[PDB]
Amino acid sequence: TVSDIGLSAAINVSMAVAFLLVFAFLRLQPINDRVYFPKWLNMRSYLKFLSWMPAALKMPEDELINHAGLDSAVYLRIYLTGIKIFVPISILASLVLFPVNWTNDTLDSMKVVHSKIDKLSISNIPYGSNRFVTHLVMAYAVTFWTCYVLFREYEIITTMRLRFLASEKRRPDQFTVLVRNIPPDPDESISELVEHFFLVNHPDHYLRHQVVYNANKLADLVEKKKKLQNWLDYYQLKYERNPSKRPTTKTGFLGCFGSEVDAIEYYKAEIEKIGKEEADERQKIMKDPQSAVPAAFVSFRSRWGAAVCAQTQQTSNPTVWITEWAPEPRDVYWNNLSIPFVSLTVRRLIVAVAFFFLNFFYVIPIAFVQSLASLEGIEKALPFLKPLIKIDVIKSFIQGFLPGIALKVFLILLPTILMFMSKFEGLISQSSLERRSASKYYIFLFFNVFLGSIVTGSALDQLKAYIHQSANEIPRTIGVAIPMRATFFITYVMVDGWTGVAGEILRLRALIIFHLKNFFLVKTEKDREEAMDPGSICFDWCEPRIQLYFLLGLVYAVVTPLLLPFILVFFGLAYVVYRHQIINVYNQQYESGAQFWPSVHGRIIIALIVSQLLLIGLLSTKGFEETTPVLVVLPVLTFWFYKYCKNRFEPAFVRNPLQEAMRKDTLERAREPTFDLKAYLANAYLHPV
Amino acid sequence: TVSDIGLSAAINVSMAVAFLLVFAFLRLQPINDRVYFPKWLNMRSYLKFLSWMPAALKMPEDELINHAGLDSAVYLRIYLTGIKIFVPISILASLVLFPVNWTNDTLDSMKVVHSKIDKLSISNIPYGSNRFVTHLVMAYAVTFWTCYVLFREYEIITTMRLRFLASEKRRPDQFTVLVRNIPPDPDESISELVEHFFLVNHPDHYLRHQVVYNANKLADLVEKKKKLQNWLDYYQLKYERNPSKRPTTKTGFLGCFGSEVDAIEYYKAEIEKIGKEEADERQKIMKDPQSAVPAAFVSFRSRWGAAVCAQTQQTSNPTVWITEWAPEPRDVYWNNLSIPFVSLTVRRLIVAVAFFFLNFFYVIPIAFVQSLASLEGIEKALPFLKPLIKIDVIKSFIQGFLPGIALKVFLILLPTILMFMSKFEGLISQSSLERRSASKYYIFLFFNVFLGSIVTGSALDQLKAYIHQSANEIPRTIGVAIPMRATFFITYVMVDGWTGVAGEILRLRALIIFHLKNFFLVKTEKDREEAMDPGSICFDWCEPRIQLYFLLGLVYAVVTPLLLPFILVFFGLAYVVYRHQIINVYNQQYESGAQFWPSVHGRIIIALIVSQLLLIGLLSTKGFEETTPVLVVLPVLTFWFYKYCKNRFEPAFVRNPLQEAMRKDTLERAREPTFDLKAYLANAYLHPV
Repeated sequence: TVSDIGLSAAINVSMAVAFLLVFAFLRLQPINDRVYFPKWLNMRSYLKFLSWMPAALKMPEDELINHAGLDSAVYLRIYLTGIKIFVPISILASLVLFPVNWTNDTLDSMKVVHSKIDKLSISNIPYGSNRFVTHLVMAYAVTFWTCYVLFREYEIITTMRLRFLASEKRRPDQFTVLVRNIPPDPDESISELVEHFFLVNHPDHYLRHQVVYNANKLADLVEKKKKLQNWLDYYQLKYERNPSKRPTTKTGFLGCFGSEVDAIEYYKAEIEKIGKEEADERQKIMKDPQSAVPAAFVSFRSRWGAAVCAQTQQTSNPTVWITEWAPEPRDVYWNNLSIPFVSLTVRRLIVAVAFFFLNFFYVIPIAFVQSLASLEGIEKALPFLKPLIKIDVIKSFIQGFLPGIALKVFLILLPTILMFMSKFEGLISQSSLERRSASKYYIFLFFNVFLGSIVTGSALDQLKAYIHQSANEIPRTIGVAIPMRATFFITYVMVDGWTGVAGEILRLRALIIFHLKNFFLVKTEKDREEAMDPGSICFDWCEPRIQLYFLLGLVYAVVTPLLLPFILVFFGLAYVVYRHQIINVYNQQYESGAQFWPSVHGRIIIALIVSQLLLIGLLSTKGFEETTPVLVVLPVLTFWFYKYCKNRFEPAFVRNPLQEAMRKDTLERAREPTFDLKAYLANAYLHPV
Repeated sequence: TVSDIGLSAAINVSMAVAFLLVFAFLRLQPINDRVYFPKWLNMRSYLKFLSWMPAALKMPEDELINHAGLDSAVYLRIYLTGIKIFVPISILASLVLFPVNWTNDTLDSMKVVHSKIDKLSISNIPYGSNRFVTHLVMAYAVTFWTCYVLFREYEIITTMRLRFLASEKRRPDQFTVLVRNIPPDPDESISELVEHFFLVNHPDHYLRHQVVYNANKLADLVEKKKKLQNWLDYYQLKYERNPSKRPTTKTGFLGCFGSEVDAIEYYKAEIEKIGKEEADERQKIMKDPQSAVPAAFVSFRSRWGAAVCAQTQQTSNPTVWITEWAPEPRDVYWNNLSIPFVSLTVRRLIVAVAFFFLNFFYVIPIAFVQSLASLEGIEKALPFLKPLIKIDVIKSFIQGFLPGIALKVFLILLPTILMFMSKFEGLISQSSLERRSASKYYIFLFFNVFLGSIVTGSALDQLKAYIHQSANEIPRTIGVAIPMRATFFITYVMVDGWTGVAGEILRLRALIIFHLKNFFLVKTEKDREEAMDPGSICFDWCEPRIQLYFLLGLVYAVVTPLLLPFILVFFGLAYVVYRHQIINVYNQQYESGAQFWPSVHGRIIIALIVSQLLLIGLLSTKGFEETTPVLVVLPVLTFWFYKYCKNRFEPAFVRNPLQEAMRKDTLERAREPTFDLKAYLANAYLHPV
């Protein structure tokens, strides 16, 4: 009815998107498709798309790890490894698809709503003689095999991380740590009291000391200058373009009211007299004792000298001398620093409140989105066909996928606001910010996409019963309420699981930017350099995206086994596209380890628990509570295994062992007899000037 | 009815017990009352008991801490602070006692069961909209003041502990740590691989090394000899007593069949030869290579040298090289050691199963106890008065306190079995064993004394309705079910809160032992030494006892405010008696810190949460859910405060700061310039031979 027509409007677009890829692949000026390599007719129709599809899989793991994205091989464990894990799912689907072929063929009255002879293999006939037995026993293997596979998965991951841990160069991460909340100096000393403590304790050849001053007094204008340079080019570019043909007019309005811009040298004076003077004073200020926030960097002899010390509490109150692992110099978010510790709590509570209100004002969009999808049952009693368009025509009824596509439009703008809020909260490193943001986003979409959707789809479905209806008064709502929502997700997957990924290969956003930059009247001036500034930073959006699909599948796998065939079809294409885009062109620069896989486990395990707890609440209303023993002992053994893993393998992942540290230190000291480590570590964390 | 007569049978015994104390205080031979001091007529009726009652309170805190029980002043922070914390409740009880005098004096039908005009100030009249307002508002101060007081309490405790932390002598606890799960030696090396690892790392002047072999191969015969010495004396008294007057006969059955013993020298030969060779062989065994258990002791320069190292994970797998803080040499439980790590899990699961079955077979005792308490409603329809005894006489009806007293008899023997099971589980130190045992005991009595009692008191009360009864079919059970149980606790407190404590001063158990030892025909041979072997080790029993009383009071404070007057009356005498027993004679030696107070907080906070969750479940079934907003926001703040405390003050209590360590190390090094620390640390942890 709806799924039979929703597959054409998606495949017909995916093919066109894939064809344009091969079309624009053999171009001349747009070399962004392979911008990373130079860092240092039926012939082309049916035999031209295989130029990179089978070649992408020909990269062994060693070659991937030993290439760009040193810490990205573990990221490729969501698609490449995803299929493997999902394999056990397709294998068991190969056996449960027969109950689907042996439960749908049982015809009955089928009075669900109104004589709908469709896919209804879920609740054909209640009180099944010998049919629900398999439906209950399958839950065992549904968990036992996936956990057994995840066990080996986490084992392989830990082994490869430990191996890679012994094949790393000399980075300042293990050397330099960040110590904050130094006691307030008695208005006389700035650093005489800091170093005085690091010498009484284990000296370990205390290296240079860097006192962090108030960031957001000079860093503000530093960023303004980094931006005024682009604006300088935007203002200097008009003086080398307009006058090329003839000086006639300028842009003018460009935002606020006003006729047009006056001159160029006059606009260049704004960043000169008013630009230099303002920057000259604050640059003298940071070389003066105007404001010195209690924050600094500490180092030791080698990695072991800092790993053994940066793990305990120095003082006797957990509010002073907070020692953390400083990230790489490229990941330091120098802007949102020098924040007092007292406010860190407030910014965690106030900003949270504003978030809790967003959920209350973001409920009507779902209703407005879930009100134009399934016409049948809405326009039957109160409303009717409106003029200028006939709804009886199939061309009007096949538009059920329109809201599914329009939903994405109302979802790509809020992540930016969420990121801005998380930045306003204030943290230490961006590696943790990029993870907490996604963590908050997922829990936001959890109580809204899954728990917030059904609650709104049942009320809007039952409150439309006026005359020609059924009982529906007290109890006759929870029976068939979830199966009715699967029709929406079927379309959601086709509009987001197929086009959402295809829309990223073409890069419709940055491509227009490149075309615009191509009209900058520049021959070779930094053309090879500014064209590789934007990257492919999509972790914040991609990480919560896969978990939703995993949750939906794990929940509907036992209810609707007809959805598991339509999920891997896309997972494969996403995996190969990401494999293609990782090695060829990604421009990723944020590696700080792989400390995000346990976060996935503990968040899919709770997802499985949620599914098992929701299963016992629907099929247990038929008759006797004969199914409760299994659905109550399974989640117990589920968390028991989780606890076991958290005790066995988790501590070895987020911590730093001291046995391999000395082992690696011995070799790194026996290879290079010269010290030569205080040179690049002194001027490692500083400002541009 | 029952509480009016239960107070006489308890007070009349407490006075008799207190009088016997003063009687036996001025004795000559029984000097056990003041055995710790020599370690180096209306005149005596109304003016003789005040000889030690007001004097015990005249000991300042400095004198208590600077006396026997260095880590016992914090244990008295239970009765002393208890009353202080109660003071707030008491202060509140004074204001709420008027609502009690203004809610009970309003007479109504009072058809609870059968025209029982008694203390029924709980649910006299329906809502009224003029009385429950105060009952709902009082819950605020019920928690806010106690939390505010506990805040200052935990603050004072932390400060005094940190102060005491800088006034301790040189103990081997901070110096010697226990490292277990050393990798299995390759059948060639015993200790050559230990020092090999500790010399590549931070040397820190690695002190002597002790390899722990299989404990339960020599420890067995060591204990058999320590016991055979007592048996040797028990066999020598046979020759020192019977031949004194005349040799006539000897012992007989003595547990097993047989006429009588044969001779003395023949019984003394058992210890030697067969018992001598056995010990001779295994003593040679421990000196030779037979079984080298992977466990040893590690030391460093000073306390700081070991505190900074014994806090992280050495290896990369959290199953090898487990480093723990070794207790004092007197607390080392050498018997239950050398246990493999693989079994530690099994012993934690199997022994647990056997425990979970005990709860299923320990349910009928409660039912038998609550079968003869309130004969009113039990002997009314099916049973009647039995011959040879008339129940209509008050002398027979006043026996309601008999089961309350008999319950204690069925409760003093199971703690020993629990202790034996906890020992069989296997741990490292006794300081943790003595705490986990009490921890298990409390959770055992929690689901049985409180949750297991009411469930069994309601069923047995509702299943006795045959003819002259009321509805009692579907809903008519939760109305008045908890108020009916208060009568049982009123008697429980008088039979255990008054006599249980008084029964400890006289020491009816060890006193008989002393009288028997007095007939050993010994003039001065170690009489001053063997008479001080038994101590006053009652922490395992006393710690769970107070929490039950606290829980009952905190739960009934809002329901039945008539119980709070009858709890402090005893807490005061318990406190003074414990002060007396701590100052004069306690003979305890298990001090290993004070890391047990947070365990109390986190276990009374959950108790308060349980009370607040049980209140919303009884009075919210009357009508509208107008009380749910308060009873749902209060426990949230309760958890908000608990987490805040856990974040703020808890880490500073269980851990060892590195700031004060160096401070104390500087002084301890500046006072004694000589090293002189390898002497007493070498032969610090060894066997008797």
